[PDB]
Parts: sequence; structure tokens; C-alpha cells
Amino acid sequence: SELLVNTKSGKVMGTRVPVLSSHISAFLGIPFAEPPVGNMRFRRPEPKKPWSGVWNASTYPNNCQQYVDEQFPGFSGSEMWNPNREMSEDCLYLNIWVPSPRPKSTTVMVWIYGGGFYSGSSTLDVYNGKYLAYTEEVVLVSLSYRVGAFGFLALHGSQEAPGNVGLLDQRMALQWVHDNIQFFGGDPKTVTIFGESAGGASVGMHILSPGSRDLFRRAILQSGSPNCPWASVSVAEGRRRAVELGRNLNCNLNSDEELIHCLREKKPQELIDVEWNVLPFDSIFRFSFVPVIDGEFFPTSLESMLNSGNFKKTQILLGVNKDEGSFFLLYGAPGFSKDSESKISREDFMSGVKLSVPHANDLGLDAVTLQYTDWMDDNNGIKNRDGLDDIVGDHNVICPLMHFVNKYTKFGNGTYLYFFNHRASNLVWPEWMGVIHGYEIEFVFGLPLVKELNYTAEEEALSRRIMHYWATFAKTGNPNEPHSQESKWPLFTTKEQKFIDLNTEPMKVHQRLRVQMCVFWNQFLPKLLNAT
Amino acid sequence: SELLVNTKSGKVMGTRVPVLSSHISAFLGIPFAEPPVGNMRFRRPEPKKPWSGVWNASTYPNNCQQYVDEQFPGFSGSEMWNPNREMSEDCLYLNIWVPSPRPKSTTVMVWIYGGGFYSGSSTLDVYNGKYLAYTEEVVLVSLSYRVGAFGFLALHGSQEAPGNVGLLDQRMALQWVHDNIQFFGGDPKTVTIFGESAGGASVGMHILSPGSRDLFRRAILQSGSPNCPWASVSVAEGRRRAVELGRNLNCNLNSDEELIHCLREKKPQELIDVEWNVLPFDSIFRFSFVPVIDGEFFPTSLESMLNSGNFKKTQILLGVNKDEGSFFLLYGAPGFSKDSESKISREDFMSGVKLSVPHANDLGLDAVTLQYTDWMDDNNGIKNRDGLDDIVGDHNVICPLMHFVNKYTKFGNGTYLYFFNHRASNLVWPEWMGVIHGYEIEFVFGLPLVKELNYTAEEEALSRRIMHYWATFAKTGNPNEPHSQESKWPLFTTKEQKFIDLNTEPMKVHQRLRVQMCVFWNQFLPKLLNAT
Ligand SMILES: CCC1=C[C@@H]2Cc3nc4cc(Cl)ccc4c(N)c3[C@H](C1)C2
Ligand SMILES: CCC1=C[C@@H]2Cc3nc4cc(Cl)ccc4c(N)c3[C@H](C1)C2
Ligand SMILES: *[C@@H]1O[C@H](CO)[C@@H](O)[C@H](O)[C@H]1NC(C)=O
Ligand SMILES: *[C@@H]1O[C@H](CO)[C@@H](O)[C@H](O)[C@H]1NC(C)=O
Ligand SMILES: *[C@@H]1O[C@H](CO)[C@@H](O)[C@H](O)[C@H]1NC(C)=O
Ligand SMILES: *[C@@H]1O[C@H](CO)[C@@H](O)[C@H](O)[C@H]1NC(C)=O
Repeated sequence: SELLVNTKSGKVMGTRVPVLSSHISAFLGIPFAEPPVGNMRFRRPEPKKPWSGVWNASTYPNNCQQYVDEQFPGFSGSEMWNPNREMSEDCLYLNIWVPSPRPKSTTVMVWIYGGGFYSGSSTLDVYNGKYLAYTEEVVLVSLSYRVGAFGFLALHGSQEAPGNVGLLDQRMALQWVHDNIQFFGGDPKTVTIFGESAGGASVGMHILSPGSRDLFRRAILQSGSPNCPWASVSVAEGRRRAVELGRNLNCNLNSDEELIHCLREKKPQELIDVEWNVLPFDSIFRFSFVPVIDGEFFPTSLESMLNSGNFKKTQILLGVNKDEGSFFLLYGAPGFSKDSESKISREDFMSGVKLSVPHANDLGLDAVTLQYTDWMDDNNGIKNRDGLDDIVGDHNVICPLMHFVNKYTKFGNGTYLYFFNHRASNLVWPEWMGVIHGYEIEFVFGLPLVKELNYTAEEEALSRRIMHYWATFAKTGNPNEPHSQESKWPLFTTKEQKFIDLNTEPMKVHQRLRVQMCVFWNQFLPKLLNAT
Repeated sequence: SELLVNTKSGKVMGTRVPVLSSHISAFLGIPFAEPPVGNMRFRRPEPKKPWSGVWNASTYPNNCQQYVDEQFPGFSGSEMWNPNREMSEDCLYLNIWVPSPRPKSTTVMVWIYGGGFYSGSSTLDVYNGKYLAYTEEVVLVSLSYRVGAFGFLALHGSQEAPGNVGLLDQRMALQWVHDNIQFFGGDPKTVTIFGESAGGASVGMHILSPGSRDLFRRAILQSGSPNCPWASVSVAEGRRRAVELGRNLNCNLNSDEELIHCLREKKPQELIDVEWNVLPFDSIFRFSFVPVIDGEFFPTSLESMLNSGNFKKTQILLGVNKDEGSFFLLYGAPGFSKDSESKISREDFMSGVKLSVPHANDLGLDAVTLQYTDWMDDNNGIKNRDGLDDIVGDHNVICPLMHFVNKYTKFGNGTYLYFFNHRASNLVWPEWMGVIHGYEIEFVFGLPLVKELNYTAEEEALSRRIMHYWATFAKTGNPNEPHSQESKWPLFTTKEQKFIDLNTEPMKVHQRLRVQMCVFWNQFLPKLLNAT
């Protein structure tokens, strides 16, 4: 049977699913680790014990325990990201979509969901892998990993809660794909990992970490980089936040052993209820439990690893969206609202800068303000709103990604960079937010091909072009079909630094993506904060 | 006789001079102070002892002792600024041009020449007052004052070389105009002082100094402000430079008395020969002997005087030229030449920034570089050259003037601001220099009306418009003729900050002159240098 597959862990039975007037196979909810429960909370994951009999893989698994967005009850724009299955600490599973008839040895793509390391699910409608598996004939895998305190509480030095276990969850799933994907028709030697937001930062972290490098061939990073300011903390800050978490739950703080034991007795929701109380500053785009520079998963600081070429050398495809910051401002900065144009007063602009660069002294805040203020028209509410949008986006996503791409390209074997700036015609979010953090995903997964979703014919064409770029890149290390007649996406080089836009217009090549602002964020400001 | 005038100091006999196919009277070289020679070198000036008989005022007086420009031997562009009469320490004289027939009580304009406080003459062709006196029917006066060490050597605390004596020379001439101009047909109650460069900074210094305020009615400042970074030094820096000067001349440095005595025995040229050796930094647009914040001529710091409204309140007319910096770069920055387009390499750009902001630490230099660099095209030699031109001009002339105008306007009775950007058609300097520091003067003095000088008809029209704005402002406190039909030069207000361009095109009103760069130079950079 096409739906029965014998793996090294046991047999699994999939289900046949319809997709664009055809069908493919889906193996949903396959376990790749022992449930990280009880005394296992906060610990490194354990390989799943093999099972006898047939594992029913016809339905989605539970989603990991996480903060749930209730800012706009009943609004699809936000609820489409919330867990759509029951939440449970028993959540370490993966899903595989396989072309029918089953391939023999074809290209594999493994998706790592984003969510600031505090949320995310592999079961979201926007992550349905059937369109991509079917359309590009690839075996599509989506893994899962612990988020929040469950995946990143870090008390360095202890082996009960070492930190980074969420990253090790991802690695175990990559190990399982390496060991078993051949039985589903996939080529374990041609696996591409790709992810968005924290998922994109994660991809970069597997490129850096010696322990993950051998488990994949190529990588794709969307709106996220390993070196992002929100993606990691020192072991000292991680410890401080773990202790403060315990303090919020009235735990004994005498020893790591005492703290961990207390935290392990709490119910999932008790930890989630006070999770946000441990941040050190009043800020936006900062999350409580994230990866830690431990000296193990990451041998040394991320910057020295990038400088020395201490990372996997291969081809990478990566990029960002036009208005990465709007989402965060809507949710956490004064003056921004879902139902108004959100024109910003000079007073709220100033409040916003402060929330955006939480780690800056007054001279630093003045430097940022001057860089983004048009002093010939300083009370223009639209410029203030858009200036703040760029500040958040440049500081948190674009400039860190540009620094990573320039450092990687020096030692890598091929880089392809994009700038996604198409605003979907059926977007439910207000116009002021523009091209939002996370909204290129639906085009990567081919949702515009589904007629009932209401995209335009041009949007379907764009989605097809993107899916083919991604899949062709996974298969060959180049998004372009060599002998084709279509416009070519040039290679990004240290010298020319070329990139392309991704929208419904005719391809256009540019150079030095937001270079002026990124020299400010990557060279000047850091130097100013260190001097002062 | 129209050419004989009885003043409180004695009788003077002028000469009749032709001007634009007509005639007026000129009284050249009238003494207003005792010769500041011998043991008087470095001392405050003394009123001229009255004389019996008739003082011959038919020819120009000597020019004060000064550094002479020999950078382009035989080139008119530079020699037109050099002393055109014999140099001598006996140089405290003034010149008066009087309409014929002699007025009874008409508007008076007193010109104060510029030259970085180290050079200048009242006898230059470009300062010939006959065109303005004749055309606008004003009594035009040009005074003189000591420059270099002779006018500004400062050993605070000593009464032999107190500092600021060059400014007191200007004041004595203003006192003489106040006391005697009535006899030449001028109204001592309607005297306007105007000057360019250090002359413009001087005008502002008389507005500030309690001891000078009562001696004039209104003021005009061209390309210079009292608060300019090159216009004054602290008493400590003044002292340090006076001692270093003595050190260059192998003087006894045991006491002020010993130093001054030695300096007084040296010949004028010995002091001029080592004058430039006392600057504290490798720089451009910095001069050795300038006014000192002494607590006497200037009661407190210039900034606190501006902030408290401690200054003469009246109307002022002032402005700047488009490319104030080109002159200084040509003469002192690597990569700039008179006979080439001077495209600047990134290496010379960096050298240039360093010479332009001599007082900056590395973080400050990086801030300036980022502010003026286009990172999408950083090796464009024309942008590097022009960026450097703006840096020198904004830092040294424009932004200091904009700060002064914004502080003055709060307490003043009327402000009119201009931006002169017309490049003369007969300019002998290369095109890359643009509209040069000092080249609006020829239009203020009406040289374009002289056919043989070869300006265009449009340039003659522009000169006439400027002469009429200046003279009408001196006469009424407003450059506009109220009931006229011509385009109106609006008042600069704290709120609207309007200004006009001065060129051959139809008047155009703008707002917030170089506001973006000036917030950088007046608020951010100073704050960065103080924090670091
Ligand atoms: C950084 C957090 C995060 C990042 C990814 C992109 C993302 N984008 C969102 C945009 C809006 Cl406006 C509202 C809700 C959103 C959301 N829950 C997500 C999720 C969560 C995935
Ligand atoms: C700051 C020194 C100074 C300022 C005023 C304007 C001025 N401008 C000059 C421009 C050039 Cl290119 C060459 C020579 C110039 C010169 N000796 C002067 C004199 C000297 C008067
Ligand atoms: C689990 O597999 C069985 C087949 O053995 C199927 O009938 C069932 O619907 C699947 N999912 C459920 C109901 O939990
Ligand atoms: C990638 O590596 C191959 C073989 O090692 C080399 O021939 C090729 O030029 C490289 N490509 C790039 C873009 O560096
Ligand atoms: C000085 O005045 C006399 C008239 O008394 C005149 O002849 C002479 O030319 C003037 N200047 C000179 C020659 O120095
Ligand atoms: C100048 O002062 C007069 C009288 O003191 C006043 O009426 C007038 O409004 C003032 N003009 C300005 C521009 O301040």
C-alpha cells in the first residue's frame, strides 16, 4: 500500500488527501522524540522508542504549550496563527506530504515554523504542505519544537534545564529525516531546511552549530537571521530570567535544583501566564525564552563564528518583507490601532523609538531619531508612523540579515537574496501595515492557487514563481532553471550585492539592500553605544 | 567747498570722483585713532589727537600688517584680496563716500571687512563704496582694524596685550562715525553696520557687547556669525597661543611682561612668518589670533548671552552663499586643485573630514562621515568632493548662522534671511568651487554696473536689486518698499522660518534653510562630543 511505510522506528499509515483536483499522501503526526513530560520538562529530548504495530498517521498532532493571541477575538488575521489543535507538552511530532505515486529519491524540504521562539504550530492552514509537495514534486516535511520556557528556559551549568532544548528538538527531527526519509521516497542527501522569523533564525543556527551541519544540504531563511537582537541571550541573562520566572511563581530560589523542581510542578498555563514578566526592558520585538550562547550548541559568540568562517559552507536563499515592523507596533506601541490609519504624533514617535531600541542610552535614542526624522516636515503623522515601521524592521530583521548575508557570502558557495514587497489583495489587516511580517509565507506554500481563497490571477502566478524558485533551489542550489528563457535571479556577490524584488511586476534587479540604514544599525550605532 | 568738512577732530579735504558717468565726493584715509605703534602694539586703541590745518583725504591709507596670499602668483582670483597699498602698523583709518550735492541727514552704512581676523583691507576694488553711495544715496563708510597678532594676541589679565583690541578698533571708528558723520551729511541715528566673514562675525559681536550696542541702529551679516567655531577662543587657549608665538621667536617666557616686551621688539614680518605655527590642530578654517571670551567685551559665554536675550534688540538682515567651503578645501585639503575638477577619492575624503572637524574624536568623525556619505555610490568622486564642500560650509558658516538667527529672532524686532546662489558668469575660479565664500560682495557693492567688468545684463539687474534691498533695509528696517509691486522678501519668523534665494531667477521663498544638516551640527554632534 502507498499509505504504509516501514521506518526504522516502526510502521506508519498515512492518508490520501485531495489537492488541486488531484491527490497525494500525507503522514501526519509521526513521533520523533519521547514525550518531553514530567521530570523531562526542560531536558534535552530523547529519541522516540521504536513501536510495534502500525502508527496511525492520518491526523494532525497536538501543538506545543504556548501563549495564545487574544488581542482581536474572532479576527482571522490574528487567529490564523493560534494553535488550531489541542495544546499539550506531548507535542514532538512531524508531518510529511508525499507525491503520488511515491517517489524513489526526490528532493526534500523541511519547514521550521516561526513565532519569536514563544509560539508556533506545524498545523496551521498557511503551513499546509500539500500544494508545494504536489506542485513541485518534493517530499515536504514540517517538524515541531518546544517554545517558551518549555523549550528555552536556561540555567547554564545544570543538566536538567541547560537551555536550547527547543533547538535540539529541531535537530532530532532533522536526524529522523536523515535516517528515515528514504522510505518515503525522499533523498536524505538533498534536504533543504527553510523557516520564517525564529524559524529563519533557527535555520541559520543549524548552519552555525557543528552538531547540526551534517544533517542537511542547503538552507532558506525568511525574515530572520541567527544574529538578530531578539534571537539569543547570554547565559547570564538566561539565568537571570529563569530565576525571575521562579520568583513570579513563588518558587524556592536557593538552588538550580530547587528552582527547577518547583517549575516542574507547575501546570503549563502557570508558566505561560507570567512569561512576559521577565523581560529586562519596556520593549517591543523582545521575547523571554530564546536560544543561549552556551559554548556547546554555539562554540563561541555568533559574530566571531561568522568572522572566522566557522559554519556550514553551502548555498543559501534568503530575504525580507517591505514592512517587517508594522505587526509589532500595532501590538505594543502607543498610537497604533487596527481600525485607524494610525498617524503618529511626535510624542508617540518618541515613545516608539524608546520601545524599539530598549538597550539604548539617550545619545543612542537621539541618533536613531535623527536618522529617521525628516526635519523639514517633522509633524507629518504618516512619516512618523512609517519612520517607526522602518526603524523596527531595519533594526530587528533587515539589517541583521544583511550583516549575516555579507559575512556568509565570503565563505559560502552561493547566495540568492530577495525583497518581498507585494501586498495581498485579500489582506484583512489595515493598509498602513503594508507587507507584514509573516505574509510572504502564504505565497511560499501556494495558497493563492486555491480559488476559494480569493487571490487574483497575478497573485497565483507570483505564488507559482516563488514555489518554483524555492523548489528548484532545494533541488540544485540555484533557483533559476539554467536553459530557461525567463528573467534570471542573479547571484548575490560580495562585490555587486545584487538582489531582486518579489511581486507581481516584471522582475527587477537592485543593489545594496537598505545599505544607508544598515551601515547605521550595523556599524555606527553599535560603536556609539560601546563608546558611551 | 563741497570737499571741505570741519569735524570735531579737525578739517578734512576730500576729492571728487567719477562714478557711472557722474560724480560724488570721497574722503579717504581719515585717522580715527592714534597710530598703534611701538609700545602701543597690542594695546587698546587711543582716540586720535585733534589736528590743526587741513587733513588731505584724497588718497587711500596704508593697509594693516598681514599674511599675504602667494598661493597663485599673478592670479587675479586670489590677488584681488591682497593688500593693494603699502602695509604698515600705522593703519587705523576710515573712508567716506558722499553723494553730490552733500546730503543733510541721510542713511549711513558702515562696512567691516572680513578675512578670518588674520587679513583684510578697506581699500580693495571690490569694497569701492562709490557705486552704492551714488546709486542708493547713502553715506558709505568703510573702517579698518588690526588683524593677526597685532589685533588679537591675548594674555588675559595683562593690560598691555588684553586681547580683542581689533574689535575695539572697530568700536572707535563707530564712535567717530557717531560723533562726526553729521558734518558729512549723514544721520548718526540711522547707521547700519554690515560686513562679510569675520566682518559679519564682528557685526554680531557688536550686537552682543554692551559697550558697542548704542553706537549703531541696525545690522547686516554676510557669511559669518559671532558664534562661529573659528571666530573666538577661550582666554586659556588665547594665552597658550601667545606663549607658543613667543616660543617660535625665541622669547623669554618667564612673565607676560617679558613675553610682550620681546614681541614688541620684533618686526611685523617676523610675527607674520610664524603666525600659523600656533594652531592646536591640523585643520582648515581655523585662524591663530581671534577674539577672546574675556568677561569684558563679552560679559559671559556667547551661548548664554544668546539664550538670555542679552544683546541689542533691533532688525537684522543676514545670509550665506551656496558653497562656502570650496575656498578652504582648495587651499588646504589633499586632492583639491585649482586646475582640475578635483574629484575626490575615498581616502582624501576621509583626510578632509579630519581636517574639517579638528576637534572631533573618532566616533564624531564617523558620525560626520555617515551623515554626508551616500552609501549606494560611495566611490563617486564628485559626490565626495561636493560632500566635503558642504561639510566645511555647514559646520563653519551656515549652521552657526542658523543657530544665531533662531536665537536672535526670539527677542529681535525683525529678521530677513537670504541664500545667495548665483555663480558669476565672469568667475576666474574653476566650476567645482561653485558660489564661493566672499563672492556675493561684488554684487553688494555694485561692480556688475560697470560695463568693462563684463557681467551680464541679468547680473547688473541682480546687483541693483541687492543694493536696493540692503540700502532700503538700512534706511527703514525692512528691505522691501511697502507700496511697491515687486515680489516681497518675507520676514523670518520663529514659526515659519522663511527665507529667499538671491540669484537671476524670479524670487522664490523657502523654509528651514539646511535644517537636516544643522540639527546634526547644532544639536546632535555637540551632544555626542560631550558625552564621549
Ligand atoms: C514574532 C512572532 C510571530 C512571528 C510569525 C509571523 C506572525 N505574523 C503576525 C502578523 C500579525 Cl499582523 C498578527 C499576528 C502574527 C503572528 N501571530 C505571527 C506568528 C508569530 C509567526
Ligand atoms: C577667511 C579668510 C578671508 C575671507 C573673505 C573672503 C575671501 N574669499 C577668497 C576666496 C578664494 Cl577662492 C581665494 C581667496 C579669498 C580671500 N582672500 C578672501 C578674503 C579672506 C575675505
Ligand atoms: C486513526 O486511524 C484509524 C484507522 O486505524 C481511523 O479510522 C481513525 O479515523 C484515525 N483517527 C482517529 C479517528 O483518531
Ligand atoms: C561552489 O563550489 C564549486 C566546487 O567546489 C565551485 O566550482 C563553484 O565555483 C562554487 N560556486 C560558488 C558560487 O562559489
Ligand atoms: C594730498 O593733497 C594735495 C593737496 O594739498 C594733493 O596735491 C596731493 O596729490 C594729495 N596726495 C598726495 C600727492 O600724496
Ligand atoms: C518692532 O517693535 C515695534 C514697536 O516696539 C512693534 O510695534 C513691532 O511689532 C515690532 N516688529 C517686530 C517684527 O517685532
